[PDB]
Amino acid sequence: LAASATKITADNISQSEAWRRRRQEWEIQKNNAESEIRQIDAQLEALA
Amino acid sequence: NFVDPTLRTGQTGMMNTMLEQLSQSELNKDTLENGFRQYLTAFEQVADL
Amino acid sequence: MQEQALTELDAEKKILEQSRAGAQSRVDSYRALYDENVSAEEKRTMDL
Amino acid sequence: MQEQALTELDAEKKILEQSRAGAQSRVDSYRALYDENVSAEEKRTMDL
Repeated sequence: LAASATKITADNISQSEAWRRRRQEWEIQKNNAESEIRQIDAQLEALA
Repeated sequence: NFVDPTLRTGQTGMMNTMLEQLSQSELNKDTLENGFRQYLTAFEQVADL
Repeated sequence: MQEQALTELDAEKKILEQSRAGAQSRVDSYRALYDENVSAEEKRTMDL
Repeated sequence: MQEQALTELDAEKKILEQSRAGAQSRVDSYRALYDENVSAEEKRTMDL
């Protein structure tokens, strides 16, 4: 039972870490799009 | 500069299993107290020896 | 022909504004994702 | 009209600088990811 519960808590930690890496990917994507907005605004200024 | 409050040499099995159970991301007061009650049960047992 | 050459710029601005709106929608989506870090139920899974 | 044709270049530079800043943010993010190879907790999962 200790071995089973140890694997269960390992899976719990692995799950939370997968979600943290997911949020890091999301932060990278949000920065991509957030900088693309600035680039498109500078592009609109060049067009003006 | 090098002391890590989580990983320590000679860390007891009790502290190991508590760090195990605090190693998730959602540390609300409920899990944070359940972990401590369980640590305290193990501590009580090793202190009664 | 100069007036045509100048409405072509009002068309380029529309192209760039659709780009801007697409990127702003992406920022809005990824900000919501990154802000709601783990759902109310992903925390329920960890407690479970 | 030459001065306008020459401030348009100061606008193109702003476009390219936003591109540069976006790419530099991406490098900063992925370097951190690739450097922190496995988290302190992903190692905890393997020990578990």
